[PDB]
Amino acid sequence: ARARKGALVQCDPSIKALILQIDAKMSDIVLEELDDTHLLVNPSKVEFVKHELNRLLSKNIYNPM
Amino acid sequence: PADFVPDSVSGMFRSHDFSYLRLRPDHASRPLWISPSDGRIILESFSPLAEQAQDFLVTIAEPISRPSHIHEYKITAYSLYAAVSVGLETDDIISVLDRLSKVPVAESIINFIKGATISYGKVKLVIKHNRYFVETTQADILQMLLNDSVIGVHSFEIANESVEVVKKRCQEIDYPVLEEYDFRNDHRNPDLDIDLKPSTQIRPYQEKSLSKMFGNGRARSGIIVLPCGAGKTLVGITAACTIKKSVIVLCTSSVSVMQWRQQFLQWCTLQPENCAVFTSDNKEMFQTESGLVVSTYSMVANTRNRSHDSQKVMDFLTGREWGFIILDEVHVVPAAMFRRVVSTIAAHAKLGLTATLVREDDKIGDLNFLIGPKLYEANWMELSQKGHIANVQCAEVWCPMTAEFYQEYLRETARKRMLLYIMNPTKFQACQFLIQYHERRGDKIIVFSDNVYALQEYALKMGKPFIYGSTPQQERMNILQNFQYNDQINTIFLSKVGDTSIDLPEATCLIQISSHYGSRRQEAQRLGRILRAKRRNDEGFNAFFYSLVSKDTQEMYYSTKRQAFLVDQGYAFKVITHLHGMENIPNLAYASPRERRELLQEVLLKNHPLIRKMY
Repeated sequence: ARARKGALVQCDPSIKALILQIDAKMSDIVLEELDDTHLLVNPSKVEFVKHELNRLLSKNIYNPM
Repeated sequence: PADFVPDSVSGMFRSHDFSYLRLRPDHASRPLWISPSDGRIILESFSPLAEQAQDFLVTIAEPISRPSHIHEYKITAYSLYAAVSVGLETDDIISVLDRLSKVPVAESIINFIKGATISYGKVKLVIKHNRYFVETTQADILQMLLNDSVIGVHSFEIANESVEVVKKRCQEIDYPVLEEYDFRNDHRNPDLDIDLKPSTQIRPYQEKSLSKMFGNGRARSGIIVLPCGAGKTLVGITAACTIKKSVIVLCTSSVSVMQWRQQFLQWCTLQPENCAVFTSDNKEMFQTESGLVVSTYSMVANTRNRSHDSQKVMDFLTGREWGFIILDEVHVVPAAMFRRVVSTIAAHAKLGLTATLVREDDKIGDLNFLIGPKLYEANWMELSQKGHIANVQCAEVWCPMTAEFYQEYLRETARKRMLLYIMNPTKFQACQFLIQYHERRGDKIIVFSDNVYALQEYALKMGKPFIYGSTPQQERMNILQNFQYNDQINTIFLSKVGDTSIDLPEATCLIQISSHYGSRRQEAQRLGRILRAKRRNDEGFNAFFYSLVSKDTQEMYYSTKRQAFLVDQGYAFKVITHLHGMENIPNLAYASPRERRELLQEVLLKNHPLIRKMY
């Protein structure tokens, strides 16, 4: 019955697997894992996670010049 | 500009605001919009007087894109070179463009027309007794070339190997080289009595391509691209019958050489005694004064120590002045020593026939220097809507990667990642469901995957034959004959063997499991193996092309890169992220989590005549 300051996020298992390597790279990203689709990202970095997620998925997108 | 006041909405245009061009009062009949920035031409097909402008643009410009309504053409130097060569004078082009355009023709575009059109036909490359001579009608053009002097009415002999350097250097200068064969007035080379059989009919687009090639009465060296099954071989036969000189044909495979010999002896009145084949088994040449010889790029460009008979045949090819060369699959000509086949063979006219005129490197832009300007583009939608080729329904199935597979995908190197995103179980389920659905429809299906291990695993899991490099030739023939005739074998798994030139039965469905990175050529070659189906005469018939890709992987990037060429031809790849029948199919490959875990750990496990007897 304790309270923490975190944000629950919904994702497919691919994005779930992606953000655990962000935890392995930078320590203060995720606090603990809940399910195969729900994660608990610290709210002070969530947009930063967004700021890398489109950067992390940019390698999967072909951009013509 | 024309003192046009800049609006505040013109801020984000990087000097592309063409509003200073005053709109004509009679503009609505005129279907063109000329852009002064790059010579790009915008054509509206739906307006009247569109085709009477469409022929003009396909004569004077290169089409960037041809969608349904608005077509986009490019005015380039090489298109103008072919425009003036077929008899269009400089003032006629400017007058017609002025008459057929809404916006006025800008002075920069007009000056580009004058600059590219003039100083053409000055320098010419002629061949006299197997020796290359560059010739100019004006004297001082010889004296202005002092940089790339490879000298060994006004003409000087150049070396045979240095002809490409001369063509590049003269293209850099404002004097492009004219490469036209006046076969009507050429009498040193002995003629051939080769002519098409009267029973052979030629389609109008082939006639248009050959009219681009033989417009002025002289054979012009260049490139013709047609879809697979649209009859590029027949275009080669007709070009040989038009020139009526000695013909040398280069191919990529020995089976292609056999097919070209068969097509020559069938469509045209050429005796087999005038036909010669330069392959490993057959090396006998024709004994007549003129004829046809067909061979492969590899044997002609073999730098290794070739046999004595092959050396004698190569000496015969080099010492004979050929009137015509047909380079099939000209996209492999820009290779290292496949480039040299135009130097080792003295040929007056060079026609490069292809279907996939793209390479991932820039050397595909060197074929104008090697063979000649891009003579004809086939409109693949125009041929599909007339039933000449199949109406393919291109699609891209998004297969999501599972949780345990995607974790291993990120903690791995790229070479193992390549194997790992192919073998995701959702791609197995999607391929199995598509195979079952299109087999119930009664379709001949080819499943392409460049990974040999993935090909074998998919075929063993789904109980279908597989063909790859190490398969014996007789087994390949037996499997293909069962695919063509036996109704219990409607699906064949093919590796990169099927991508290159091998004979295949007609198929209407293709499933691309894997691919060789971002190869657009391989993608279009795979699409070309379902474009010549027999059922094209059937109303409502459509072929199918599936590119099964793993979601959120680098396979998406390479898949988009491969599809970048086909969207230029006009094909639209509709994404399929859901298949109706996933949950209700009887057997799902790797449905249970333990089976998926076993598959994952299997994929991870992949990576003195007397003393002679005593010895």
